[PDB]
Amino acid sequence: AEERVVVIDDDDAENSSSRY
Amino acid sequence: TEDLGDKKEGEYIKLKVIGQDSSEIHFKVKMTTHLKKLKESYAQRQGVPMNSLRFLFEGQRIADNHTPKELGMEEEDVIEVYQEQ
Ligand SMILES: [Zn+2]
Ligand SMILES: [Zn+2]
Ligand SMILES: [Zn+2]
Ligand SMILES: [Zn+2]
Repeated sequence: AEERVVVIDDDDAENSSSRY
Repeated sequence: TEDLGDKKEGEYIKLKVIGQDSSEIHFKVKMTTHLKKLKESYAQRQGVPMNSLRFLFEGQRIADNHTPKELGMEEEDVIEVYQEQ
């Protein structure tokens, strides 16, 4: 199993490294 | 503008959601986000109805309109997923 990070955008959910 | 909008709302915290089978998916959310969006995304990725699941934080039920701020959630906190009772 590989790491999975989903961005809940609420707002660009593409980049899961994002912090803003 | 979009970038300045984002930073006013603060940073994403990264939560870990642990399934019944001890698998893990991380979710990034802001402190004022309603957790329904996390519940729905998680349910969608597991192939099951959202209302078939209950989502707990330190054993507490997470409501649709709970926010991480309300819950006192912090970076690297865990959400557990169980079958609805
Ligand atoms: Zn991980
Ligand atoms: Zn934005
Ligand atoms: Zn972290
Ligand atoms: Zn904690």
